[PDB]
Amino acid sequence: MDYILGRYVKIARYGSGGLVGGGGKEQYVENLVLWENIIKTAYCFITPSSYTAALETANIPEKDFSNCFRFLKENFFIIPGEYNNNNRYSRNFLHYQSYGANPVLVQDKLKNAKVVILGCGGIGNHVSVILATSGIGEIILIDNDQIENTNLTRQVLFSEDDVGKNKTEVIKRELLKRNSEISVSEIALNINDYTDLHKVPEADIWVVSADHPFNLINWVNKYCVRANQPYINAGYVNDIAVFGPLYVPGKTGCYECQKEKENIDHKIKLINSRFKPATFAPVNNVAAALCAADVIKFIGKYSEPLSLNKRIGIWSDEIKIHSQNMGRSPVCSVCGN
Amino acid sequence: MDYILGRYVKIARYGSGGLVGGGGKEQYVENLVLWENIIKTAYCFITPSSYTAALETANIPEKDFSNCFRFLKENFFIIPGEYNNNRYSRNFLHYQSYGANPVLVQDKLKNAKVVILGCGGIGNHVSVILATSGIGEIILIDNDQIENTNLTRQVLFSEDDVGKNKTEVIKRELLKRNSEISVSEIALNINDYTDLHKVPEADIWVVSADHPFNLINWVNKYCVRANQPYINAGYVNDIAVFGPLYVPGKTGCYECQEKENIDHKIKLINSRFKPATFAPVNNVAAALCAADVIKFIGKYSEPLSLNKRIGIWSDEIKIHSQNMGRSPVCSVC
Amino acid sequence: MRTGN
Ligand SMILES: [Zn+2]
Ligand SMILES: [Zn+2]
Repeated sequence: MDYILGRYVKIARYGSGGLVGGGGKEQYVENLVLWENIIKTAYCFITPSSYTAALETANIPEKDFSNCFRFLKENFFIIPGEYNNNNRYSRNFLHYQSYGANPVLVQDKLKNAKVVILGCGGIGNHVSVILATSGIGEIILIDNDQIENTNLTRQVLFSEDDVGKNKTEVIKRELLKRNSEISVSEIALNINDYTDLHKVPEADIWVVSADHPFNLINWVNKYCVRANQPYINAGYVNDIAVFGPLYVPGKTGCYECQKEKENIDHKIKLINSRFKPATFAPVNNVAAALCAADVIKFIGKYSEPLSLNKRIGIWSDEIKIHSQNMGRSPVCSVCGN
Repeated sequence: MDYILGRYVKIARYGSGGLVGGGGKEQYVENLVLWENIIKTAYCFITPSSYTAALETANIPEKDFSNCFRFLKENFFIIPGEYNNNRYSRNFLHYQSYGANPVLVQDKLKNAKVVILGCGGIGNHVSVILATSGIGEIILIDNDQIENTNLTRQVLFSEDDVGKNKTEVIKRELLKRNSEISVSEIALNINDYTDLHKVPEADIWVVSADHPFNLINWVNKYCVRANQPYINAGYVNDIAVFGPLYVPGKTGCYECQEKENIDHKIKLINSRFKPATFAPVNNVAAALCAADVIKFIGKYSEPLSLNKRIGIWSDEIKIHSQNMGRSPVCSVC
Repeated sequence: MRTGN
């Protein structure tokens, strides 16, 4: 029944009292008397100790030490001594610990996971490297396209030489070169109609990032609603990084839920058919990173993925993030009544 | 004087009228008729045409047309045909969407020298983005060897690289992706305020390193005594962070805005600190840091972190910036 | 933010 202060907690005299912990969990306590007692209690836990073995070394009243202990424990500033077991994924461990999770356990869930990356352009490139190096067991690369030179902007795993080769091929080569303890596989396919979706295997989650055709997302959705298959969308609209929704069968809203005359209508169609995204690495990467963060959480099960029932957008030309509601609707034409 | 519609514009029927543009420029138009008129004039520029011409082309009232033209030109949905000319091709629509001549922006970048003071997580990511975007010369600064525990964030390193010098590998991997760029390495680690002098002069310094702790305070004060621009980037566990971007005589910096018993425990506990790394957070901070460098050097748009330290949460939907503009009462400026 | 990803 040992507890130990996590190495990720930093304290700091601030304002009247002080700060405890860093990041999203940072707590500000105004009462100097209390803040100081928390510091004294935490100090007693630097070495794996039990509640009592720690109180004995404390020079404060058992009542206070107790309130300080409760503080530290709920915010996960102190965690079970067992959660501290040189590994290649050692870095990620502190992260999981900070969320009250068991590193080992989490890592275990990732290893037994199978993830599918649909469309290996800019998004699937970054998502796959994050997932691969984080410990995802199997990755299925689904893309029947070829590397060009103009692709060397957001596709971080490619070198010019690779030009002419298959994306799915180069990614695997590059993924294994970074983590040989996982398995990668390719599927020469390109979702053209709705029928092609049957060609994609079953898996913990599907990362859908390719943007073609216009209503590709809509078929992946439709299909996945009936296939009870979890999936997450990612991409961008020019300068806006976008990720989500993260669809989960029976516990979340689907893409369609919360959803031009004669000559003008043809003009609309011609201008759009003429559309080509204004790609930009920074935007592509923000979208990929946050998408991957959500896939690791959804699978690791230690914190709530952000894009559950939401389509999130992060701007690049202004400090702004905004999410569109996509919660379950009983009145849905895809998975409703 | 020819004008051409951008490929990055999109349109759709929505609510009462429609949407024109995608991304931050996306504007909703109420008047269904004004919408329809906007697409009608935009239609005359799928293929390049001058003002006068399009006018004698589209059958819309010279009044309504003029309005639609200016609208499209001001939002940059329509640009000078000359701006529509390559390796950095996919980046041209981005600069075009901000009303800049991609070739000129692509040129400012080619003539820039960027220094990456820290080749770990942020360094790796910032470094590959600048290189593949065209930053002409990049100075990689550091004195550490690749480890196994690093393959988690340093997207450039492989298992077969473990042990080698970071700058050595980052440099190889960069030239491998953009063979027309000039990279270089300097085996150095800032251990004291006197180490900074050993760091070259450049358009901007990407301060990624986070050791010692008070390295950013050191750099702030030094960069002011060298009139050197720098942008800090990193993370506070699960919160990505980038900025401020310091620009001599234009913005502010990291300086503007005794009970011995406890202070002991405090120091002892803080010395055991270890950051709670997470690649997603790392990547976001680096992506945005790089977007700011590319903008600062390309002048086509305002960097987001000018006078500001931005934070992007990861366990919560939230972005927040701590303003810190110029200030007189400072220990550096 | 009102179109494809
Ligand atoms: Zn539904
Ligand atoms: Zn100052």
